[PDB]
Amino acid sequence: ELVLALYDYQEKSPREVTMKKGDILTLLNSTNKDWWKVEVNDRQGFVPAAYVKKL
Repeated sequence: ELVLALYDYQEKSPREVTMKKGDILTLLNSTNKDWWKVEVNDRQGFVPAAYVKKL
């Protein structure tokens, strides 16, 4: 599934990844209500669930 980045988000821990507003990310794991695992091109990691929108 794809999600839209609603905001920029800079990674703040080893398990996180960076995204820019408008990026289309592949959703890898949405089992946590607060942190979703996503693929942003060649990278995978967690971003805040609130900051993305399922398409």
